[PDB]
Amino acid sequence: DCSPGIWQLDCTHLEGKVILVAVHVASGYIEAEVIPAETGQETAYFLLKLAGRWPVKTVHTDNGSNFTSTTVKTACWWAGIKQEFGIPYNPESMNKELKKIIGQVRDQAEHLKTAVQMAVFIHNKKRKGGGGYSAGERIVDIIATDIQ
Amino acid sequence: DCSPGIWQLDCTHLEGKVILVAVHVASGYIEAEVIPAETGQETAYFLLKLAGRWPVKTVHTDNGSNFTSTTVKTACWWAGIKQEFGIPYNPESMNKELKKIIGQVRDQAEHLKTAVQMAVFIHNKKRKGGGGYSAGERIVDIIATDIQ
Ligand SMILES: Cc1nc2ccc(Br)cc2c(-c2ccc(Cl)cc2)c1[C@H](OC(C)(C)C)C(=O)O
Ligand SMILES: Cc1nc2ccc(Br)cc2c(-c2ccc(Cl)cc2)c1[C@H](OC(C)(C)C)C(=O)O
Ligand SMILES: [As]
Ligand SMILES: [As]
Ligand SMILES: [As]
Ligand SMILES: [As]
Repeated sequence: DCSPGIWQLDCTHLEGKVILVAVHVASGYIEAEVIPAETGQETAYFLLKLAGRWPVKTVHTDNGSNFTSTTVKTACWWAGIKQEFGIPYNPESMNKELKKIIGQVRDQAEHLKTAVQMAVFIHNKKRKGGGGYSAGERIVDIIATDIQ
Repeated sequence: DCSPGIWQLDCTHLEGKVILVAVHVASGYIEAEVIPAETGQETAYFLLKLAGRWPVKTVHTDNGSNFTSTTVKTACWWAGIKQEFGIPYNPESMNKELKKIIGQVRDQAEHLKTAVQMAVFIHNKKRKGGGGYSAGERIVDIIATDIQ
């Protein structure tokens, strides 16, 4: 479906903590991290990290206020990210599933942050089996083809 | 050169802090993070995170003691990682370069951790221009081909 440089980024809450989830919209691949607080600095830093790893051209969010601080706009400026406008908003979600996966592994770990990376791993390696690729395989296929 | 599932993982120090650098040996692509201390818990957690994102089968290090705690061995156990034995050790380095890149951007950021992600970004997007791919492009080409 979508252009290969579009990501969605949102926060969810669990155990009084904050989880920042990035989804590569064309593949369903996710990167996620437990942040100590839902702040502009945390998002800017996560954006730098994400952009260093994948070719990130536009990012969408379901809370536009998330991207208004100069701190975040400076990270996008530096990394060359645009904020996406082609996905409008209805008053996905691969955020519910990652909440279901976390509950399922929650007791395998003391910290939520560990349970989260467990769930990311399971999500990205899960064979979405129809011709049955995982999201980890799909992102790589999509970005590689878009190069070659 | 190398199998597409081999990574090298090491720590370096800067500004009294610790930087954990993972290199995808076949492509030169790096992921790096500033950790508060050089501990088994930090490495296990980083391993979970790395394995959720790329198909990681073996990891090498230049300090074998790094991987001896049960904490780390449990992360590899869970993620299905083997510790690599096919790269022997002479009594790379893409660790020096990332130290050169950091110095070059150091004043663009208050925190070292920010400067580090800046340097990762520059390193991975740098056109190694001979037929002139970047490490970010090469990793994706290598893993995709190894699927298809
Ligand atoms: C705090 C912790 N302590 C441990 C102590 C001994 C052992 Br054996 C494993 C862990 C693990 C542990 C748990 C699961 C896996 Cl797969 C690997 C290590 C954790 C996990 O935290 C990290 C990964 C940050 C170290 C956790 O959240 O429970
Ligand atoms: C602490 C900090 N405060 C800021 C305050 C205002 C503005 Br405008 C930018 C920053 C940036 C800043 C610097 C560079 C870029 Cl590219 C984006 C934001 C940082 C950087 O830290 C992060 C990314 C964690 C917020 C830094 O280390 O200096
Ligand atoms: As958020
Ligand atoms: As932006
Ligand atoms: As280390
Ligand atoms: As291991």
